[PDB]
Amino acid sequence: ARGIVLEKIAVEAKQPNSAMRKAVRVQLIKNGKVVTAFTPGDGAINHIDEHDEVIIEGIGGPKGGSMGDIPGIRYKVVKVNRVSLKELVKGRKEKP
Amino acid sequence: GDPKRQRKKYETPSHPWIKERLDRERVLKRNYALKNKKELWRHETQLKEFRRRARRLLAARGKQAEIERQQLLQRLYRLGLLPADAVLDDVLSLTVEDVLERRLQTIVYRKGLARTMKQARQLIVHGHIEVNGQVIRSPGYLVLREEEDTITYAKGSPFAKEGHPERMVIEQAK
Amino acid sequence: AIWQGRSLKKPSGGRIILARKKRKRELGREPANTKVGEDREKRKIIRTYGGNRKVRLVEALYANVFEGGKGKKVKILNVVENPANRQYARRNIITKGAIIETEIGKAIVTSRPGQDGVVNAVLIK
Amino acid sequence: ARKGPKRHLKRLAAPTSWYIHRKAYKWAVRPSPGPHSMKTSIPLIYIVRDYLGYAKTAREARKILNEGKILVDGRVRKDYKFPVGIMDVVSIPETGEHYRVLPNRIGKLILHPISEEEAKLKPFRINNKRMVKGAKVQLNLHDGSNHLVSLAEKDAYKTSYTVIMQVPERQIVKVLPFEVGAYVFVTQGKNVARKGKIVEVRQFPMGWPDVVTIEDENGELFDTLKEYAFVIGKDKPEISL
RNA sequence: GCCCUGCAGCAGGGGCCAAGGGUGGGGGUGUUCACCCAUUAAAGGGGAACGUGAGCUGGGUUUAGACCGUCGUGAGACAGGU
RNA sequence: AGCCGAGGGAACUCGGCAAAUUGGCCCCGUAACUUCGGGAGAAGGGGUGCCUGCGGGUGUGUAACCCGCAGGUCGCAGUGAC
RNA sequence: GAGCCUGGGCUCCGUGAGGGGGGAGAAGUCGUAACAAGGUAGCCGUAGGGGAACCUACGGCUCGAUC
RNA sequence: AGUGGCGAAGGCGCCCGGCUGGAACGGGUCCGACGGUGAGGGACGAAGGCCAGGGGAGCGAACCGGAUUAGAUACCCGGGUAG
RNA sequence: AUUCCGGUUGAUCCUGCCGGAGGCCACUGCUAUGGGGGUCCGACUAAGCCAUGCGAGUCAUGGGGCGCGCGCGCGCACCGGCGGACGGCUCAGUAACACGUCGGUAACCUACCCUCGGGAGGGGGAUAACCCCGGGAAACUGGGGCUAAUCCCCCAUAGGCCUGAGGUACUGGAAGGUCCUCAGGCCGAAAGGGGCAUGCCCGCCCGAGGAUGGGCCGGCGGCCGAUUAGGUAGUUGGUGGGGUAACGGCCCACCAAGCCGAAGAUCGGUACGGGCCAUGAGAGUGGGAGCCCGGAGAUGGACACUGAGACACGGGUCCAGGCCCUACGGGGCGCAGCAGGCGCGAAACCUCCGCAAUGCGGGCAACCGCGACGGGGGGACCCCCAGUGCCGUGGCAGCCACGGCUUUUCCGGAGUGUAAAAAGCUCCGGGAAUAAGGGCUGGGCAAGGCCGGUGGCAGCCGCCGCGGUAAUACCGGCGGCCCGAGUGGUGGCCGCUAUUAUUGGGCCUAAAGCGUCCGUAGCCGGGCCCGUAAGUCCCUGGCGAAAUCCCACGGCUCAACCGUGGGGCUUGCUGG
Repeated sequence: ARGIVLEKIAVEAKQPNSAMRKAVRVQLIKNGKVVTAFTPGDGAINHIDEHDEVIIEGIGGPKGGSMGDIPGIRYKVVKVNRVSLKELVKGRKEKP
Repeated sequence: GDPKRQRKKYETPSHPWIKERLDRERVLKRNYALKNKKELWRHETQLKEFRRRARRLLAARGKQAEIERQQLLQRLYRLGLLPADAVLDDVLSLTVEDVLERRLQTIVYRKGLARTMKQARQLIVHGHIEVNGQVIRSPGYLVLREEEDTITYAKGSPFAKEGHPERMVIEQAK
Repeated sequence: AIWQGRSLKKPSGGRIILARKKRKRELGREPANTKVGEDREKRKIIRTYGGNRKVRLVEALYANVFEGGKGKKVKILNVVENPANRQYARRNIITKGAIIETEIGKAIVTSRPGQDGVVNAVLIK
Repeated sequence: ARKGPKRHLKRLAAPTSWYIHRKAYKWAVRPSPGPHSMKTSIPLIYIVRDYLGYAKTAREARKILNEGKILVDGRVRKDYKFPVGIMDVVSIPETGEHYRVLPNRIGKLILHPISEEEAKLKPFRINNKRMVKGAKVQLNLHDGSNHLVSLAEKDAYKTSYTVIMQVPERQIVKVLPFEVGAYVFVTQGKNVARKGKIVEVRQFPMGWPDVVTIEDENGELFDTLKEYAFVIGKDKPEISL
C-alpha cells in the first residue's frame, strides 16, 4: 500500500528489552485510514521527512501480525519517494 | 477452468541443508564435472520415473499392463541400462551413476577422445564431436546402445587431423 | 407487448428473476374478435415467424354448414350460446364451439376463424 | 448470445472421423449441408489437398475443382465445401483413378482403390418408404437421396434392404434383402468396419431400436444396431472391401 | 448646508446652523427595556393624567377554588412559584 | 346575523381565538407501545350517477326483501342538495 | 412501459451532549481475599449487605488437614 | 443405625391402619422378535427466591448494640425482621 | 521420503497451540550473456473517461447513364441482388431446466446445399441516376421534365390451408400423420431472365424428403446461513376458448380448493457453469480469468421496423444521465472491436507490416476485401538447451606466472531463408578476447570462537532469544556455506495437521457425557424354510466432443514441441 507520512514517532520495547523503535504514522490513499509503520535500519528515520509518500508491506509475524518485541505494529516501510530504504541506509542512492 | 502450463522435469529436495546428501552430491558433481545441481536432479528424476513405473506395473492384471512391461524393458535395453534377459525387479537395482554413465561427456572421456571431463564438455559445446554422422552440442544427450561405436571427431574439425598438437597430447595419455 | 414466454413464479410459490431480455420469438398478438357483419366481410393477412401466412377473419357474413356429408353455404344471423364467455353472445362474437342461427337452423362451429379464415359448422338435430 | 446460424468451424471442434492436424491452425472448413451428415462425411478440399496430395494450397485445389476434374458418384463437383461420405466413389479420369470412401476400425474415413468396372455401381440402404401423390412410392435412402417405384412393385422393397444402382443415370439392379444369411458391413459404433453374416434379429418395446447378431470369418459372434448393419451381399460381397 | 483634524483619496473623529420629511419588518418572553436575524439612506430619542379602557383587548397584576416547597403546636401565612 | 374573494399561506396574536379543511357506504392496507383485552375508523390508498341486459340466496311464486357481473352513455363535479 | 412524485420494507454506512464496560502500559495509592489448618478450611448454587479485594445466612462437594 | 436398604434421579428413618408404584428369586405357565438408541417434544426436579391465604417455639440474612483492633463496615458476645 | 525439528520446568513425562523446513500463483528489492517452443501480458481497483484513424463488402454472366480510350476495352457514382444476425470483446446480472449427462417432440420453424418429381402463360406501372431551378452554418433536404431492369403490381392456371363424410395403399413400438374418392369454401406462384454458340453453362417457381442451424419438454446431478418457520391467490388443478411456428395459466371466462415445507420451504448472502487446474503417498482440501463447449451483455431502462433468422456488437424511437459542434434557428456521440492517451490503483506492451498461409463473405469464374488471422516490436510470464574457457609446467594451498589449443557466445561479411524483412541455418576472417550475482554465517540449519568499531543507547529477532564495555547473535573487513542468470522480501491456496479424524481423533483429573427419565421421526436390529429379483455381482450392445493425462515409435542437432497408434479421464446414464 501507498501512503503519506503524517508524524514521526517512537515506541518502547517490551520488557526485559530496553530500546526506542522508530516509527511513522501513515495515511492510506486507498481509504484514508491511518496506520503505524516501522522503519528498519540504523538511521532509517533520518531519511524520512513529513508529507513524503511511502510504500507499506507486512512486517512478518505469527498469523500475519506483530513481530518480536514491538508492541502493536503490523507494517513496515519499503520505499521512500520511489527509492529503497536499504539503498538509502547503505548510502548508494539519494532521496529525491 | 484453467489451462495447463508447462512444468519442470526435475524435482528439488525436501530439506536443503542435510549433510549426508550434500556430501554425496558434492562428490558426484565434482567427479562428473556438472555445472549445477539441476542436471543431477533431472537424472535422478528420470530414474525415479522408471522405478515408479515398475512399482505400479508389478503384480497388475490385464493386457495393457503386459504391453507396458515389455515397452519399459525394451526402452531400458535400448538406452543401455539393462540387458535383454532382464526381469522387472532388475529395474529397482539401478542407481543414478548408471544414468550419469550414459551421457555424452562421460562416454567421450571414457573412450579416450579427451583427457578430462571438462575438456570433453568443451569439445562437445564447440562442435568437435559427431554421433551416427550428426553433430550434437548437448553434453547430456544420453547416448543409445547402438550409437556408441559411431562416436568420433566431426569430419570438418581440427582434431580430425592425425597431427594436431592437442590431439597428440590427448592420445599421449592412452 | 404480449410476451407469452414463461411464468415468474415457481409451483412452490417462489419468485423467479428473468435472467435475460425478452426474445422476439416468444411474443404473441391480439385476438380477432370475429363479429357478425352487416354489409362486407373483412380479412387480414398476417406474416408469421418463418415467412409464413395466417388469415384473420374480422367480420363474417356467411358460413359453411355440414349435414352428413353434404355442404351448404348460408348466411349468419344471431349468435346463440357461446360457452367460452358470457359477453360474447351479446357482442355477437364467433369462436369455436359457438352455436349460431342460419337460414337452415342451428349449427355448432367447428373451425377457428382467427387462424383459418373461414366459418365451418355442423348442423344440430 | 447468438442471433443466427454459424458460418465458422474451429479446428479443435472438428469431427473425429477426419484425418486433420488439429493444432496447426485455428480454423477449419465448415461443411455445407448436403448428401451425408457431418459425422459421416468430409469436404472435397481435404481429399484433394491432404488425402491424395495433388495440391498444396486451397487456391490450387479450388482451381482443380473449377476446371472440372473431380467426379463424385459420376457427377462433376466444383464446390470445395461439398461433403463426401460412406460408399461414395471418387474418380479422376485424367489419371484413371477410382476410390471408394469407407471407415476404418478406429472410425476414420479412408479411400480404398477400386477398378473402373466397380466404379460404376453404388449401393444404397433404404431408410424409409412413403406414399406420394399419384399413388406412387418414394424410397428415402441412406445418403438422403430419393427414388420413385410403382405400386405393383412395392413389396420388393423394404426399409433395411439395399439397392445397387448405376450412379450417374440411377438405374436399379440387384436388390439385396435383409435376411439371416446376408453378408453385412458395419458403418458406425464400436464394431465399425467388421463384417460377417447375420445370425439373429431382436426387437424391443417402447421406441428402443432393434439389435442384430452377426458371425465373422473366424467364428466370433458380435452384436450391433440394425441401422448400423449395411447389407452388401447374399453370401459374398458384391463389392470389394 | 458648513468649520477644525494626528483631514492624501475612500473613509473616520470632534463641533456649528437646521425639527421641513423619514426613522421600517421578524424570533423567544405578559412584558416596557434589553438580546438576536435578515434587509436598510438610517432603521434617533422624549412630552401630551408614565397621551389615548363613557375606543377595543384582557396576556400580566396571588378576591372567592386548587397543588408544590418553606415557615408555624395549630387555625393559617409567603413584598415564592404554578 | 350570513355568502364569495386574485396571488401568498399563520408573516396575525399571550395563544391558529374564529373560520376553513375532513366527512356516508364497499374493497385494500394498517406503526410505536401494551395490563395481550387494546391502541384502531391508527395512518394511508382506490371506487361510487343514469340506461340496457345477465346471474345468485331464502321462497310455491317474473309475490316480496337482500347480494354480485358485464356493457353503453352524460357532466367541471355522481354520499352531486340534505 | 421508461421516468418523476408519494407512503412504504431490509441493509450497510457517517456523525452525537452524556454514560458503560474491556485490554495493554519501567513505575502512583488503600488494604492483604487466595496458595501451609495461609492465621475465620476452601469451593458450587441462591439471596441480602459493603471504599475494594470481600462478609453473612440456607442447602451441597472434598478438588480438606489434625487427634 | 451399618462398609446397611428402597428409589430414574432429586431424595426417603417414632408406632398402627387403609390405598397404591416398581424390582429380585422360583417356574417343562402364556404371547411369539413385540427389540436398542433417541433429534425435535414432554414429565419430574435440593436449597433459596416470588404470588395468595394461615401460623410462628427454636434458629436466624438485613438491622441494632458491646468488645477486639493501627483501622473493623469481619471473625467473638448479647438481641432480632424476612425466612 | 506414507519423515520430523525449536519453544511452558530447578529437572520430567503429557495435552495443546505458535513457529521452521516443501510446492504453485500475484506484487516488489538487488542483479542479468544467447538461442528455441508455448493456449502469457488492465480479470483482482473504475461493465470508469477521451482524440485521431481503421475494423464489411462484393457482382459488367441483373439495368440504365457518363467519362477515358481503341462497333472492343478501362474507370465514376446510381438503381438492383446477396451478405452485413458470423467473426471479435467482456463476465455486470443470474442459485435458474442457466449448466452437465441420458432421452423426447406422433407438439415446431429453417435462406444458402443434396436428391427426385414437375412448371415458366397473358398484361400493366412507377421511379433513382441525368437535365432546368434551388433552400440551409452545417446535419440534411423541396419542385418540375425523362428513362430501364433478375424493381413493383394485376389476371389465369398449378398449388396451400380449414371442415364434414367415406376407403384402407404406407411407415412406425404405437396414427386419420401420409395416400385414394366425394363435398362446401377461403388464400394464391413464377425472372424462359442472362452468356455462348448453331445444344451447353449460370440463374427463377411449386411439391416430397434429407441435411444444416435452432426453439420447446422431461428424468438424474452440482454453494453457505434457523440470531430466516410458515409461504402461495392466476396461486394448484379442471371445463371451454384465444393466441403462438408450436405443447403449455402463456392469456381469458366459469367451477372447485388445491400447491410447497424441519429429508429445510420461503427469505437473505455469495457467485457465470463445465471440460479442467493447484496441491498431497493416497483418501482428500481448495480454485474455476487467458484454450474448447455452452450461457448472458453492449452508458442504465424500456419499445419496435426490415428480414429465413434480431427486439440487432459498426442500425432505429423515447426517458434518465453525461460529453461535443453551432452563425443560437438547430444538430451530433457512448473506446466491455485494434492500436493510442487519462485516471483508479501494489499491479499489466507498437497510434507497426501483410492478405503470402488458415478460413469467412460475395462472384460462373478470374479475383476482391477482412485491426479475424499471420508477422515482427516491447516485457526477469511458463518450459527446454547452453555460455561466461581448456590443457600442461613451476609455486602454494582455488590462485600468479610461463607456454600452448579452441571459438558455443562477440565483432565483420557472402549465400539460403522470408509476402518483404529480421532472426535462424551453411561457409569465411579476426580474436581468451565480450559476459556473476543474491542471500546467509548462535540454535533449529550447511557454514568463523578471526580482526576494527560501538556500547540496555544504537540496533538485531518468522519462533527461541542477543545486546547492559572482553559482543562467535549489532555495524563493517577478511574468510567460508547454499543456490546460481538468478537470488531475497510481502500477501494468498495446498501440505505440514490423526489441529475436522470414512480410511483416521478425543470427553474421571488436561477443552468436552444434557440434572434425570418417557418417547416421535430417522439410524441399528435374533434363528430356519419358500418365493421375488429392488439393492449387489458377471457378460454383452448404445452414449459420455476435442484439447489436457500415461506409454512406445517417428519428424525438428537431442530436448521442450508436433504427428501416428494403444490406454486412461469425463465422479456416470441407458437397452438386454
